[PDB]
Amino acid sequence: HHHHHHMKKILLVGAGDSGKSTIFKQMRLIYNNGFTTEEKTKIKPMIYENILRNMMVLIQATKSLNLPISTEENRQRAEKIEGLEQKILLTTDKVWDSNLAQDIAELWKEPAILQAMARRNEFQIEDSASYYFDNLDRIGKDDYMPSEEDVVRARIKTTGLIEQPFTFKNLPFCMIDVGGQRTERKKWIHHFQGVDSILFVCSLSEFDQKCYEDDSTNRMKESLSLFGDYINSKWFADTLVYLLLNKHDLFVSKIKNGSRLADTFEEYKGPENDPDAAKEFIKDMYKEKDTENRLRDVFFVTALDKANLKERLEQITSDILSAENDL
Ligand code: NA
Ligand code: NA
Repeated sequence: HHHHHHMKKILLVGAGDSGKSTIFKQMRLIYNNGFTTEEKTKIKPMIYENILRNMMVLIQATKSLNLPISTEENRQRAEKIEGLEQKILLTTDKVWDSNLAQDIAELWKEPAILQAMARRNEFQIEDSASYYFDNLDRIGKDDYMPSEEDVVRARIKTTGLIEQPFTFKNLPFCMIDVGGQRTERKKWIHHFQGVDSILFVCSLSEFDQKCYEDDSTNRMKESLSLFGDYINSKWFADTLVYLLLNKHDLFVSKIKNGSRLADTFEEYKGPENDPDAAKEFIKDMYKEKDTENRLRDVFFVTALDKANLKERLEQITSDILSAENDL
């Protein structure tokens, strides 16, 4: 008769800018489940709105920093972009055209904008902002269709259930990213919602960022607090929990470029411009929150590096399998 064989489901858990959605999208690519023409068509205006919002944030940042724009032409261009961004949630019109793409590319050369961008950790700017700005020659074309990498880098909030099944060492698995309202059980693979493992994803690179524009709370301090609450309160039943410290390579660049961990965490006494000492301190802070040692393991990862993510996920799935027969 109709029947199933147990699939080991791995649930992605994390904040909205943890990069957990990057992990899921990379898994889609690893398992030949890439983005269709319809998907790319639908995501295209969202990429436009991402780019417009990032430039708006930079314009506002020059005002906060008291940095005058170099020319009246770029000042009027900035005012135009401000007006269009402020209209985005209040219209159904297509705001993006070739004129706007050219205006944003010109503003990306403005010294006041670039000074704000050098201080981007202080502002609410997407990680992918410079990527999109630097590729505006391609993205601003009338014939533009988002690339694979464009989609991976676009932070789109999950509002339903998505699953990526796969086979590893001849056994079935799937990775889950789920949000929004309750998704009916019939939509799940095997119409089954049980979770064998949790990947708790935290950003390593957020140590020098604020939670919101109008709040002083540090993102990493908040994530440590939330992780502490989660790992000590959940009944995990039979579920294995892994901590993934993501955006590792971005963290490394921040440390190498002079953003000091000690400016956020005064207890960090390690060397300056030393990413390995700094990331070990962060890993230790997370493990300290895990009072009863409920974590199975802790991994550093850069989800945007598909080869690195593959390697770390293979380590995780191998370890899940090794624990299956634990007595
Ligand atoms: Na069977
Ligand atoms: Na069934």
